[PDB]
Amino acid sequence: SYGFQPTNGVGYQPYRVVVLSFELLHAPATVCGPKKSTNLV
Amino acid sequence: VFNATRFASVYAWNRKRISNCVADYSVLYNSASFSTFKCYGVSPTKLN
Amino acid sequence: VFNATRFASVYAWNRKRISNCVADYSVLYNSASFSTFKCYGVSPTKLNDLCFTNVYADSFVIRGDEVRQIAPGQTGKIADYNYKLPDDFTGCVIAWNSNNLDSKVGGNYNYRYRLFRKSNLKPFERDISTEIYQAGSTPCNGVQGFNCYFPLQSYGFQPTNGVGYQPYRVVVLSFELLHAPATVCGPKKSTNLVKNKCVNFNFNGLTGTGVLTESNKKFLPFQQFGRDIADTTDAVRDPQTL
Amino acid sequence: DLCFTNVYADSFVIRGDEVRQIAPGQTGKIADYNYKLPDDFTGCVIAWNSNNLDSKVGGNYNYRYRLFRKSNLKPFERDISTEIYQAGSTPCNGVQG
Amino acid sequence: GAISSVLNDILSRLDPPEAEVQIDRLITGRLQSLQTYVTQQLIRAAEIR
Amino acid sequence: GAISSVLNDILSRLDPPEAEVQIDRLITGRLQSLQTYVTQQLIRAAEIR
Amino acid sequence: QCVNLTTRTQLPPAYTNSFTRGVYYPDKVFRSSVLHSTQDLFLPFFSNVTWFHAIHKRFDNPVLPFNDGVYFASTEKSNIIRGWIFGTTLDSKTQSLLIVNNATNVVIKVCEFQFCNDPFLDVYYHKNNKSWMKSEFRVYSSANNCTFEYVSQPFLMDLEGKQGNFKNLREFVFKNIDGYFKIYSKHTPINLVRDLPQGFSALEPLVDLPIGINITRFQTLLALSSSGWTAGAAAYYVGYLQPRTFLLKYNENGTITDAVDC
Amino acid sequence: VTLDLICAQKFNGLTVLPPLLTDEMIAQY
Repeated sequence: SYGFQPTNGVGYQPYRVVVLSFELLHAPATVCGPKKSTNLV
Repeated sequence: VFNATRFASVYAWNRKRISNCVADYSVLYNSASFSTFKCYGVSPTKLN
Repeated sequence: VFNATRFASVYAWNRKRISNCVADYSVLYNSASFSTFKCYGVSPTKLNDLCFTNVYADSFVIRGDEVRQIAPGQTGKIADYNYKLPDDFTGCVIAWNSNNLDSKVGGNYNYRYRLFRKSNLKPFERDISTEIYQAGSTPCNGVQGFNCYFPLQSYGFQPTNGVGYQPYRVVVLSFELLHAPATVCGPKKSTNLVKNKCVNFNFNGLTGTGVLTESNKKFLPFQQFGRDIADTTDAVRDPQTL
Repeated sequence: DLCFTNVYADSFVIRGDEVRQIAPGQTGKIADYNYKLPDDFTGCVIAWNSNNLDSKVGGNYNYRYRLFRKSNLKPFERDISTEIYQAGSTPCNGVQG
Repeated sequence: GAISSVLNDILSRLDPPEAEVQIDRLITGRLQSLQTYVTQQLIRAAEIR
Repeated sequence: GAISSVLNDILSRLDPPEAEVQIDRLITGRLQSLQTYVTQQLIRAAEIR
Repeated sequence: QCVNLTTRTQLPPAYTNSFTRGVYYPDKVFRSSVLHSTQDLFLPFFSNVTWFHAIHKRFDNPVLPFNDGVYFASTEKSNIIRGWIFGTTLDSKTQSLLIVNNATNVVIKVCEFQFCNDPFLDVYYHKNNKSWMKSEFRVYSSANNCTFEYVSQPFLMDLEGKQGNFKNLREFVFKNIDGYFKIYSKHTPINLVRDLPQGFSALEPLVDLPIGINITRFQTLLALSSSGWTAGAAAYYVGYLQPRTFLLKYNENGTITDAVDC
Repeated sequence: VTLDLICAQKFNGLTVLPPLLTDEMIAQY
């Protein structure tokens, strides 16, 4: 377990850690901007 | 993902999926309330 | 280049040129020098066997974790902004630990780098633009602020930094191969020429086996190596005694 | 699952950063001089940290190595020759200089 | 042997140095397909001639 | 696909570990050239016969 | 020394047909009795080439773009154009290349140069001796950081003669590629006034300069109390190379007698 | 009909075997 307490010093206090892991140009993009669209020809 | 009230413990650590949406991370790097934000294989501002 | 006291910055790097001289690559392995020596386009140990025409060395200093970002195909705030190698780059990359020297107290401001840019820079190009990087829509007006940052930043260098944060002196080795005569080669002494016999010949970097005789072909003053319709070696010009 | 006839285990100790140079096709003062793996070598490379034991005061001299050699050592061949390495043309006469 | 049969896909999947490894598998295999086709057409042509 | 078509260039540049990867690309391709040559000659032989 | 001299008449842009020219020897490799296909930067056949003047009235030496190589051909007399200029800023913000032909020798030098607004070479005309003498050399105001320098084998050139029409024809090709600056040259006599002859000849290599300098533009040096001059009659050509594939015909003597544009 | 690349072929390992019956023997038949 952890010794998390509001009174702990720097480095002994709880830090919420999130890691963003993504992959670029490794398949059709599922996340894009809401901008580019063109008319049908 | 980021702003949730509580998170999972490190041993059980959960993985969340982000797709079919628009990503803006700018508030994360500019906000001074966060102690450590670093991008190893990408630039922090280039994500947008 | 390698043993120089102080290198230049990676933001603007000094390219030293070496041509028309005797290059000894065996002294490297005879007397240990390079701490980290790796060659992407060629082998580390084959530099002495094969020699090259022109040599180009870029001397610069960068942070420890920034060394792996210099290579063909790699990405990062280095390869994508300040110093970029081409995808086809053929050469070597050397690094060693100067931390006991370059690092001064809290930081060294003589070595700086571009931490921000609005696009991907092209390879073998030095961008001197100091224009403030604008991440968002807020106008920067040439000053730092929200989503406004100054692109050129200085490396933090300290004697207490960790292996990743300590400075490593880096020198990129580039070369030209078989595009010209070889002006840079090791202590390979020339011998006498043999004719009317089958021999193993090495002429101006051209290795092979064949009978050497006087050719009836007449080369123009600027022509050197003749080739047949098969694009093979027909007749060659002796670089020592023409 | 699959078992072997003869099993040879070469035990030794090296500096911390020198564990990365043990592998087929590696280059360095380890693979080149003191200890070398063949390219076709089939086996398992193992290492673990004895720092809590082997480390004694300022140094442990029971573990030595060949720093200089005139050529490359053959894979899995022990050369105990202590002859002084001569980098120049001056005869060393078996003494430093 | 390639990850996918679509060229733009692999080019839009693997990095430039990694993609070429897979693109070569498609070019290599697809190349053998033409050799098999041309080989049969030349043989069948002999039966028609 | 090899770094060059000259075997000496691969040996004079890449080491023992890395040269085999490039030499294999040359052999495989050159072997296919002989297969294409012998195949066409056998086909032409039927026409001459 | 630097002097800004503008009194001239402006002329409208003009072009000429390139015919079949701008072909050079790609490499020093020797070949004979073969048809070899080469793909590299060349001057497309039957293209439009620019046409410039030095008259009396008209003195033309501006800064011109340099991209993917440039073709130079000059119909002149008494050696009016004695040099060229190359670089990007040429204000001494960055290093630049300078090529000038002195009467005795040619000088190739790389430094950080500050070039005069209107560089020219001064010459005395008929002062008490009835003869001509070179005196003023004005190109750059100052040079700071120098690296590369080269001097051609000495020779003797004549700056004189009254000949009416153009005589000598020079055709040069310059390229800046991957930091290597290559020079290709040929010289032939001509009899004509303003027009480019029609013919096909291959350009031989002369100097190879690996200066590693970025050249986006070039300018020409023309030969000419300290203000005002008389410009000798001259004209020169500026082409633009392109990545075209040509089929070169090597004869028995190892020269190019023909070329086919794919 | 005409029965140098030949020289170059022999450098890459290409060989041409002679015929058993010469052109004169063919004329005899």
